[PDB]
Amino acid sequence: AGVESGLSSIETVAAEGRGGYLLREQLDDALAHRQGSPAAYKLYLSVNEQRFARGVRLDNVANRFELRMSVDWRLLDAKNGAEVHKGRTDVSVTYDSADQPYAAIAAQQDGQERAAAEAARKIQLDLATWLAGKKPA
Ligand SMILES: [Cl-]
Repeated sequence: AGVESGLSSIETVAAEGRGGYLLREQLDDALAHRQGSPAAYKLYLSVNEQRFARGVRLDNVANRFELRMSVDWRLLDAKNGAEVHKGRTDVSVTYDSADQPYAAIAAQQDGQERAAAEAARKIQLDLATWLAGKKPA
């Protein structure tokens, strides 16, 4: 209850990029932070955007790609900018592309969404564990 109230007090900040945009969108959903709401924490996301835009072709299977989302992140106190928690999250997904360009792009974008969703889930669990420490006994 207070942990869920604490999670939605976290405002996710990302610099220009598809990865940070997708991860921020996923975290705003997972954290339940409503835009315009008061923020107790600022979560800064540093996605390796070049690595995230690159789907790497795999051997053995035709049009199979591996996509990697690497994120360094800092949790700050929204009032004084002190770093109160940090982390590193590395997520990998595969997508099975197609000879057709529309389908090939759809597969890649779905892979990117799935990477961002799993990265969001890993960070949300890490932050919920941190905010759970905050709950009295
Ligand atoms: Cl993590």
